[PDB]
Amino acid sequence: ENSVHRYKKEASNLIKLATPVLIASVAQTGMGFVDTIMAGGVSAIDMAAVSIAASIWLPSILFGVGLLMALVPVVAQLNGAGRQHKIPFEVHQGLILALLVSVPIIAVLFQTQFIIRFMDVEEAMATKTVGYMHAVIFAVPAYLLFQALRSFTDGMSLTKPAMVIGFIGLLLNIPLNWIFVYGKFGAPELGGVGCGVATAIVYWIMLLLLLFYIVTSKRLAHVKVFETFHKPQPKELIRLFRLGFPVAAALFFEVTLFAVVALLVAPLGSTVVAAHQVALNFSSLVFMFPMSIGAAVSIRVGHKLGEQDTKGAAIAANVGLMTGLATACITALLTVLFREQIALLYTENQVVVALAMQLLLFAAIYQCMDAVQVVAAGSLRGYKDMTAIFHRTFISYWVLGLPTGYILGMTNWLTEQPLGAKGFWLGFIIGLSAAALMLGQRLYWLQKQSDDVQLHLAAK
Repeated sequence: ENSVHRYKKEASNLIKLATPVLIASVAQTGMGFVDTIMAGGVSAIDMAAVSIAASIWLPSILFGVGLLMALVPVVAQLNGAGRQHKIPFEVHQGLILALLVSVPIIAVLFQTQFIIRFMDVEEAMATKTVGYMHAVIFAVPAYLLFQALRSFTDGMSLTKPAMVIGFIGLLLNIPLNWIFVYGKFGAPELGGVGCGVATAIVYWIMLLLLLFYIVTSKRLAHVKVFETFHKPQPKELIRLFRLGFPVAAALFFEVTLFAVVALLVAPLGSTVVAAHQVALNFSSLVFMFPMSIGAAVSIRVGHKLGEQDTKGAAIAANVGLMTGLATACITALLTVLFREQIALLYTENQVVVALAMQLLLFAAIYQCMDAVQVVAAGSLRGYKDMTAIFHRTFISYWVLGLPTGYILGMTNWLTEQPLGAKGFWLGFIIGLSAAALMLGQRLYWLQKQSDDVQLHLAAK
């Protein structure tokens, strides 16, 4: 029984969802930069790439309130072999909320696009291009919900829909991007105009894999048909909301606070690209890894809490912890070596490269640290209202860290640093550090008793 059934199930359930996600994510980010920067980027005399870039900084704040949704349908708990039914209706509500969110974000979108921050050349271009092509990017969230119930949740948890709309995703982007971003043959449109349509069509498929792999269930069913409005259950959408708040806010509000410190301390030189290229680009992908484990557990631990009301805590949690480590430990190590060329991330000169290389290292440490903080936090706790209180613990990791790790690279700006830039980068590590440990202190909390239903009497 000790671990025999853990490493066993852990093994399965873990990598199970993992591979689908880890790969799937590769799609999102993948198809993302690929058809986007490459095409409408290294095509429109570079004034195309970064264009859509900052542009996307925005479709970033969005994905924010996007996990709002996400956690909502990690509620694939109302399937711990339990109330297998009613879940169809829960969703319908989550999705309705999907719209209720997209629009509040149409706001953000349409208006900032219609005003931007400054003015150079991207403006009209990547701006409204994405403007409406991103009214389209509101149709995604909707999908994102599908994803939530199926892809992500998947009845109980069958995330094949990863590689589905995934491989297909990036794939159909390109041909559809060729033509629209360029390829006339129908209507040739500026580069960033095709990234825009890159996604418009992205949801063509998105909607497809959605309706199809879901209402179709080439395996399960016990699906949807005839849905309705709601205010009370939407007060449960206010449970979805009083969850999506602690998720959307949390992780992505932090996205801003990430850009904050970052930029706040971007006034150091070319060391921008140093730390920027370094940390961001790479570690953004490295994190993609622990993120993958995160949800894997989060749902393995939600379905496991929902069925036998067993110690998924044991399984899902501590495996996640165990493994996430293993990998962020694997990639932390796999990074010390592969720094250099990796460093040669952006195809440029030395530039940081060496110092980039210095940063690369700070990263490994972030990799691993981040990992625990990730799986641990967002998942295990991601399985219920702890999303709320753990968020607290989350933003606590931010103030302590950044304001201090920042003031720690800034301790160079005080005590000292054999490079303060890289330095406070590490200061950030003191962030992920406190966080990871902060959530480890939100450990089961008393472990779990009939208090789990306290999470099902607060989640219903």
